[PDB]
Amino acid sequence: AEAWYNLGNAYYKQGDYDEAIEYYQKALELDPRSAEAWYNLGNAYYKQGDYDEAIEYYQKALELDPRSAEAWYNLGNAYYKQGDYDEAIEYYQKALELDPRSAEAWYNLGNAYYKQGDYDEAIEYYQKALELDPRSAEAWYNLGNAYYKQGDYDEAIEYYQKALELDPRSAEAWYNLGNAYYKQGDYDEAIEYYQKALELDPRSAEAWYNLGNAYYKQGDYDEAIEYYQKALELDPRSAEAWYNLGNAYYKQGDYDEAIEYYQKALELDPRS
Ligand SMILES: [Cu+2]
Ligand SMILES: [Cu+2]
Repeated sequence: AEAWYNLGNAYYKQGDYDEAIEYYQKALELDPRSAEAWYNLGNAYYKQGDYDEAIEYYQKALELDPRSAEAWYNLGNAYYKQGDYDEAIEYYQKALELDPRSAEAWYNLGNAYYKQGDYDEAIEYYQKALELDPRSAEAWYNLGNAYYKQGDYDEAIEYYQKALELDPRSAEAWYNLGNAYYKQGDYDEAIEYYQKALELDPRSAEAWYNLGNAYYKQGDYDEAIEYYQKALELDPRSAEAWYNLGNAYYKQGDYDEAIEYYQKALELDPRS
């Protein structure tokens, strides 16, 4: 049993999930009262993207040991990846009852609430996560996103700044700080933060798009036009870019070009 099991673990650790499953089953054929085998079968299925099966195997493991914090956590994670945020929350709580010192369960409970649109629950659980790990870039980042989503652009900015203080090479943190400034009506800052994002990933269409929109909003239609073109040469299928380019030409008084760019947008969305 033990040797079929460590053979399974060997295949698992080198990423061969199908072989790992073969040997974990052999282990269970000899010792089916073993919660670790059931659990690791779960993990194997989880890693293949088979979340229905991971759940079956994790629940089995939990019958044979309902005191494993890690198995409740992984069951929550399986539900979360299926899109069942309610069951996720139930199992994450269960994990937290057995180990409330775990930043990762708090964080993931935050995320489950975020995905339901319960932004202030998200915030409470992310704040808890951060009591227990003040050096988690991603958790300041997601705390920022929660404040952003409920319209607290000031708190969002405070938290995105914390995230950048821990990982300055993160294009998305820069980009989202841009968006926060954008939404406050501060287009000068939006532009500085979007340009930084673009230095770090120059093939993001949406960032060229939003950079175009920031210039558009200041009234610099020439500069807006250069950045909408940059966006279109990465995604020529986006009707919103064609449209916004139409508008920039319209605002300049170039009604010929507006006509052309609006006709393109409408070939790509005739119902809009
Ligand atoms: Cu099954
Ligand atoms: Cu609460």
